[PDB]
Amino acid sequence: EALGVDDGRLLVPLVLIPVFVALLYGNFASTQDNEDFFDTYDQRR
Amino acid sequence: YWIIHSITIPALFVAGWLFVSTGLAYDIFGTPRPNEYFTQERQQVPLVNDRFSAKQELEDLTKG
Amino acid sequence: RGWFDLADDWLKRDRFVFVGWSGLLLFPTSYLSIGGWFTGTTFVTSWYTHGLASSYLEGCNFFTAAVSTPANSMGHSLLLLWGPEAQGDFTRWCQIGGLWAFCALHGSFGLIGFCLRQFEIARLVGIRPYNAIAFSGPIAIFVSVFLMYPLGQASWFFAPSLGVAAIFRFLLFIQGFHNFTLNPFHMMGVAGILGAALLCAIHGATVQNTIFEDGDAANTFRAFTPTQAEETYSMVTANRFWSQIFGVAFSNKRWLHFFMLFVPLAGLWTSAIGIVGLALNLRAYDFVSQELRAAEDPEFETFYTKNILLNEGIRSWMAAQDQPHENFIFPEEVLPRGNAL
Amino acid sequence: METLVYTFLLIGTLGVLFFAVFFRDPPRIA
Amino acid sequence: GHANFALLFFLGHLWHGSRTLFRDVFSGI
Amino acid sequence: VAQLISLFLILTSGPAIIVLIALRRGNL
Amino acid sequence: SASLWERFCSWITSTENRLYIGWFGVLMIPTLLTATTVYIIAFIAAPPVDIDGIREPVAGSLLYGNNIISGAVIPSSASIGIHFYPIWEAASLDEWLYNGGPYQLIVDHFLLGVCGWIGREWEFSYRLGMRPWISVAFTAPVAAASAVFLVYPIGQGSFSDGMPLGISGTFNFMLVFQAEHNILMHPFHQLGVAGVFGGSLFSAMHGSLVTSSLIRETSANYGYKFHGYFGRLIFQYASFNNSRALHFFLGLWPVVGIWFTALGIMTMAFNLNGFNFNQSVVDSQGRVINTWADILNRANLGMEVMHERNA
Amino acid sequence: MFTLKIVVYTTVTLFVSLFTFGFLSNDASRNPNRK
Amino acid sequence: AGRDIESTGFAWWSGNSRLINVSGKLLGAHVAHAGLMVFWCGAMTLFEVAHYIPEKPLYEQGLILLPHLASLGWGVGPGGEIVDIYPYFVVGILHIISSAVLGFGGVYHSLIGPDTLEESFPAFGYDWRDKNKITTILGIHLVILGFGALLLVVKAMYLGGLYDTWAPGGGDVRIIDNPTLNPAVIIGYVLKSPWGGDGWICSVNNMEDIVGGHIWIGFTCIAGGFWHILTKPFAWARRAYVWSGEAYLSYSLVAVSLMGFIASQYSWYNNTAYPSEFYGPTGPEASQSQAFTFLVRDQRLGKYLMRSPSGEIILGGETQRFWDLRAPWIEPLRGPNGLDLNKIKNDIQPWQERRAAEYMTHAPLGSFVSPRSWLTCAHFLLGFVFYIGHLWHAGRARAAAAGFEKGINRENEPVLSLRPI
Amino acid sequence: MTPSFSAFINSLLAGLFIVIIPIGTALLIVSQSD
Amino acid sequence: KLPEAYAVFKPIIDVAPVIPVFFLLLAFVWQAAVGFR
Amino acid sequence: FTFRWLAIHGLAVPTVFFLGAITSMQFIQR
Ligand code: CLA
Ligand code: CLA
Ligand code: CLA
Ligand SMILES: CC1=CCCC(C)(C)[C@H]1/C=C/C(C)=C/C=C/C(C)=C/C=C/C=C(C)/C=C/C=C(C)/C=C/C1=C(C)CCCC1(C)C
Ligand SMILES: CC1=CCCC(C)(C)[C@H]1/C=C/C(C)=C/C=C/C(C)=C/C=C/C=C(C)/C=C/C=C(C)/C=C/C1=C(C)CCCC1(C)C
Ligand SMILES: CC1=CCCC(C)(C)[C@H]1/C=C/C(C)=C/C=C/C(C)=C/C=C/C=C(C)/C=C/C=C(C)/C=C/C1=C(C)CCCC1(C)C
Ligand SMILES: [Cl-]
Ligand SMILES: [Cl-]
Ligand SMILES: [Fe+2]
Ligand SMILES: [Mn+2]
Ligand SMILES: [Mn+2]
Repeated sequence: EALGVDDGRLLVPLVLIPVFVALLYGNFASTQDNEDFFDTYDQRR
Repeated sequence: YWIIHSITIPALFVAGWLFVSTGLAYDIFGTPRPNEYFTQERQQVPLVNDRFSAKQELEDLTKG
Repeated sequence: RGWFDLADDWLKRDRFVFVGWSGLLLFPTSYLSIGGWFTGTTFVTSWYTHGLASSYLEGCNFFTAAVSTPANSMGHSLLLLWGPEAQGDFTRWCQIGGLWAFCALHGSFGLIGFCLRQFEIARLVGIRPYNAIAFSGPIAIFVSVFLMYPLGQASWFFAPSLGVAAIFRFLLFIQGFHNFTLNPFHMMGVAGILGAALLCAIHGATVQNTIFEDGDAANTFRAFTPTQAEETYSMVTANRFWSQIFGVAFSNKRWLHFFMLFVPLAGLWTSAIGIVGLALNLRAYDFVSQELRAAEDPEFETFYTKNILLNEGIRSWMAAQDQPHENFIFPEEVLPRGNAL
Repeated sequence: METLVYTFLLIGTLGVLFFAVFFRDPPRIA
Repeated sequence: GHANFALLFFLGHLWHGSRTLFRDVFSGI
Repeated sequence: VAQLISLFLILTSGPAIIVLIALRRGNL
Repeated sequence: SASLWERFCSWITSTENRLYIGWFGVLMIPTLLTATTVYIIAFIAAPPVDIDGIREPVAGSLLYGNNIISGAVIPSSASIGIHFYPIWEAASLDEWLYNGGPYQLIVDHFLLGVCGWIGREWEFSYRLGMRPWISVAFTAPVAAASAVFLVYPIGQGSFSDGMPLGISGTFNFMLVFQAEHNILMHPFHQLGVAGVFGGSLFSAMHGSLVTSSLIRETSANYGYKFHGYFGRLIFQYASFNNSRALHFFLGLWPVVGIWFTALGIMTMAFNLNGFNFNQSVVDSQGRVINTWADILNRANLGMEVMHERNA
Repeated sequence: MFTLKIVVYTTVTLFVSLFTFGFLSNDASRNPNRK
Repeated sequence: AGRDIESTGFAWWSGNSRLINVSGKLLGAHVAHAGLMVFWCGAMTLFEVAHYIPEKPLYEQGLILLPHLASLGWGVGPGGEIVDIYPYFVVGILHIISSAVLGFGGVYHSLIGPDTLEESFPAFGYDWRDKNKITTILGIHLVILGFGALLLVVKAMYLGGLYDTWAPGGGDVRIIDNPTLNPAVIIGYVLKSPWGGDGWICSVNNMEDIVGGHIWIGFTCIAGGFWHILTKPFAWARRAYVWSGEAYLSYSLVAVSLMGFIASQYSWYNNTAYPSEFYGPTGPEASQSQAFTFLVRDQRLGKYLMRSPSGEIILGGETQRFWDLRAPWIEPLRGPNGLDLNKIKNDIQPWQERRAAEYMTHAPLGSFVSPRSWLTCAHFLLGFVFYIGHLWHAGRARAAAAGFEKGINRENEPVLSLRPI
Repeated sequence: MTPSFSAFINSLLAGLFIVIIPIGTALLIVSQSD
Repeated sequence: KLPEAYAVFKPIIDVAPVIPVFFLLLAFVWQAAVGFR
Repeated sequence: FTFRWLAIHGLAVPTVFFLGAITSMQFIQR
């Protein structure tokens, strides 16, 4: 019932796809200045 | 002026009140009172049937 | 100068309320129509015309009070106070519904006077008279609904009565007896009205959200001065926004405002054409192919057939009290029902 | 057969919308 | 037909009367 | 009558503060 | 730029694509396209749907005998209720089609798409550096659509009570709603009617005043390159001298009206119906004197006695 | 029915993840006034 | 001056926007509004006690706070009957008296108190951009909320327990001895489907699950509060959010909008945290009770039954759409297959019939405005308008961060730099 | 001459002496005076 | 009904729930007195 | 006796009369 997952195989897409895309985001996040900014939003990008 | 209004406006309001409380509105506009919607002979809804005898028909209906 | 010249000069004076030549027709007719509506909704009953109570004196509220249409015995009579129906008697004139005719006629002449007022004032300010052409929409609505429809019907009785609940009754009565939702001209009218509301909202939001930063205050209503030669909002930014959000956008402010004018006017005129068609019972009530399919196939049902059944139920269950002059008496057995089907 | 006419009219309207969106007169500053 | 024609021609009367009476300011103010 | 009197006193208590502040010319 | 994900972000959020995608467009486009194609396919070929749940299907497709006006996507079966009914939760594709599953598919994907459209309007407003409250204006039709498609079935307990995706189905929804709830006497539908009528009036007025006072620079529309009249028509005080305030009012009035009518639909979904002035006038003897509200109630009763179609 | 469900779950998860991580990629900096 | 459009740029109708950058007056405004809320609670409780007719049930008198107090177990005996209204009076008096203290605090911190706090009380001041301080305040108030949840738990398990409709032979005030602390049940409730037949968190149908979930919520809130006090937002969180008062306001607005929708659905559907002896039956409950009463009057002196889409035996008719209802007066008559006809024939109790009849009489959906209807409509409307407020305040927070909330810069309009499409 | 014809001619006069004649009097009177 | 001792103060209890609305109105009154500055 | 004066009293003397009439209607027995 949780997330409508009645077959374990459904969890493979649910976890692998968010991880893989996070992996693409990890590279954006690592190429950034992650020092604190003291402002409303971070203009460094 | 204000003084004038202080007399005219309340007098006019009282006149408007008395136009209803004394029953003159029913007589002037033909509006039936709550006790004269249905007569003893006519227990149905009164409706005009002819346009050229409407005055006489209403006189007959509202006579009682 | 000549009397006319002096009267024209006096009527054209810059007072708090412009009078003008058109005022001589507008002010008395409109004042009498409004006062007659108030008098009817306050004192005059509908007991001898519709078998109903429609006055504050009888106990009605704002929603249920109305100036009801004349009795179905009157026909399309002008119902003059001195006319043969009333013969000068004010009480009988009010009882037969003559106040409705008073309000309708003096209000039609008031609408004519207001249109002439728009024309006159436009000729004095020196602008194109695109008002009194927009107002032709409401004029056509009033003429088709309150004048042409009862004239095409049996009498003034089937015109809308001047009241809130009376207008709602008129809506349901027309739906039941004409299937006016199925009328394509009414569909065009609905499209025009909804599109005009859409245009008003979207244009207001677009202008408010594309203003130039012409002030240092967070509240930006002060940054607009009355005599502003420059534009107060960015047309280019608004165009780019809608070009890339909706796929198409206005680039000409003139065209945009003419379109915002044109949509409600066209909708109202199409709805007026539909109501004129209804006036002679020339209605798009039914689709012949669908009726034939449903007749030869009891298992064939669409929402149109359900609407037909709903209209039949409306007519059958409202005929007895909505048309008391006909003396309709329907037994419970012949009254349509869902279980009866 | 009227279903063919209805479908033809609907797709023609959709195609008109498509051509109005993607083949409009390109706005320019004058 | 003729009732709808009469209504549309009332609209036409309004438009063409506005055109002929306000001609000077037609291109604009 | 009691409801009306209590309502009147409560409705007076609000603007009374503002009136007293204006009379004393405080930060209104 | 420096990252594949950065390049992808700089293309999803680019202001150079003919039509902005944006992040909301990442959810909006698939859902809207899915709902669009499913709606088209259902409107042409869908099988009839047993909307009442008593094994008498109702046809709404062009191929089963409907026209453009009478065609609709029939709401889901009353046996389904408001149960989630995707394709994979049905035993067969035939039974899915028979119980009105495509209606649920279209409704859900369309609601997701209109939420994405609100967000995408905000997103492109932020990308262009303009003010973001066009989406606040667009919330009102979205609220109305969600009330007639989702909130009312939730309150009533079945998607069969939702508005059918058609013209005659819409008319049937309006008539049944008026019968059951008396929406005409509901003050919020009155506010919505005032909103739409005022929107039409104000759009016509604003267009007339702008077109009337066009400065001679010339069709007159080529004169454009990419208050006194109004204050004399009515008394002088009633006039919008500030153009920004006038346009704010133009945006505000119909949006507030549609918000109120959507709220009214939501309240009547939980049986907070309209005003009831029935039998409000009686004579001395106690007999009920009918009003126009009584005639309206008679019409509502006439509609209601043929909706049950059962006990 | 399972294969359609797994395809739909894959597609929805992909699009939702793209949305979520796109709005996490410093979306506020993507404005014309940013330096 | 700071109290006019000349010095602030905000008009009178946006005047509280002048409170964004002054902390003391903002704190006073919040404390004054809290005092208003507590005053309304106490005054409405006193109003409801003052209009309470003993013979009528709670739901027939238009009362909404007395059912809330009765669900907690105060002044209610077996079967949902109300014994005394004195604890309700005490609750109203306590709220309406604490309202005076809160109102005095709000007035003090608003009018005579310092406009800014950091120059005089550095432990309370903030800048709306110091992420550590804002997270510290968030953590402190999180600890407060967790302690409130644990206070509800203590009331449930120690101080008199809570009313349970699922007690045998009608509801009763019961001590929740063993709440459900198993994380699987709570996670399944949180991750359940929200559609028909599942209901997500609205479908919690026993008091043990409620108490266990509130235990988990309280301890989780305490842990998260200590976390946010002792930590700083991470790099992914810092670059994703706008750090200003209006942005935090918009976040709170969308949160409370979702909460309002959830509460409206709770009042409409749930009959466990909202007992039907106090709030009246739900719409599905009323329809199923009418069908069950007709079935009983058919058995005394089959018609009235059909099969569900999954094959189970359910009540027939227009009610079929409400077969997912679970009510205490109908559970003993339901077996693994569905409702059992012989069990209804034999194992039926008079109190079940009385409950069914009294719920049939008063129907929200229609067989009298149910208090469930008022609560659901009010909080659904509030959720919608607060979603609108969240959208407005979030858009304006984004625009103000970037610097274009006052309009477009004529000197450098962005569109003019973009090439035409 | 039917009572209807009489009512019509009297209607014509009342319009002249109650609507047309008074309202113009004001316009000629007040226009000439200003 | 209220406890019997406090039953005399019912007319206050019957007006107290609506007090916050007046507070809103009171705010407007202050903005009126201040001249909507 | 100005146009504003006459128009105001035309819209005031019936208004007060009708307000008094409606106030009297409010105290009818019904
Ligand atoms: C519940 C809602 C609420 C709250 C808590 C506040 C609170 C505040 N507002 Mg806001 N405001 C509100 C609604 C609210 N307002 C609304 C609805 C409007 C629109 C009309 C405004 C418009 C507005 C403007 C335009 C401004 C404020 C300002 C202020 C602050 C100071 C006000 C001042 O100078 O008082 C002066 C008022 C008085 C001296 C008279 C009232 C005296 C007290 C408060 C009456 C309380 C009665 C109560 C029963 C007393 C209890 C006593 C206790 C011992 C029990 C304060 C923080 C101002 C500010 O600080 O900006 C920087 C400012 O400029 N507000
Ligand atoms: C009102 C309470 C509150 C608030 C405002 C915050 C606010 C914040 N927290 Mg804190 N936190 C809280 C309570 C709170 N927290 C509690 C109770 C815990 C204990 C579990 C934590 C533990 C915690 C950690 C460990 C971290 C934060 C972090 C953060 C920051 C970013 C959070 C974010 O992006 O969400 C992201 C949200 C999601 C990814 C969604 C997760 C949803 C889960 C799977 C449940 C799903 C429920 C349901 C299926 C969907 C919602 C439906 C809805 C209707 C309920 C932000 C400052 C982060 C940070 O930067 O601080 C250092 C961080 O690392 N928080
Ligand atoms: C906790 C919730 C919360 C908070 C703290 C704020 C705070 C703020 N908002 Mg936001 N807002 C919210 C919810 C919230 N809002 C919601 C839910 C909506 C959607 C309706 C909005 C819509 C909104 C807009 C559109 C605007 C703000 C603005 C503001 C600022 C000034 C507010 C002000 O001066 O009020 C002044 C108070 C009034 C003028 C009184 C309004 C009275 C309403 C219309 C009556 C409603 C019916 C009433 C409750 C019934 C009582 C009956 C009585 C009349 C007899 C301030 C930062 C303004 C701003 O400056 O932006 C930064 C702004 O433009 N907000
Ligand atoms: C509280 C409330 C809430 C919402 C906002 C709100 C709406 C503003 C407010 C309402 C307030 C209210 C209640 C406002 C209501 C105000 C009222 C009742 C005004 C009544 C005016 C009556 C007039 C003008 C009648 C004139 C008679 C005439 C011309 C006679 C005509 C004659 C007839 C009959 C025909 C024969 C000829 C003659 C002799 C010519
Ligand atoms: C219950 C309780 C417990 C026991 C003790 C206790 C003390 C006796 C009591 C507490 C009582 C308390 C806390 C009492 C506090 C009571 C209060 C705050 C009363 C405020 C009243 C203000 C009003 C009615 C303003 C009306 C203005 C209007 C209508 C017009 C405004 C207009 C203006 C000018 C500006 C233009 C806009 C509009 C809106 C048109
Ligand atoms: C004991 C007893 C037995 C039974 C009977 C009993 C009498 C009921 C009971 C009594 C109980 C008692 C005695 C209860 C005591 C009740 C009292 C006196 C409650 C007063 C609370 C004051 C509040 C909420 C004011 C907050 C100020 C605000 C919101 C101002 C805001 C403003 C700001 C800041 C600035 C301007 C804007 C505005 C909005 C105007
Ligand atoms: Cl139907
Ligand atoms: Cl039934
Ligand atoms: Fe404009
Ligand atoms: Mn229903
Ligand atoms: Mn029905």
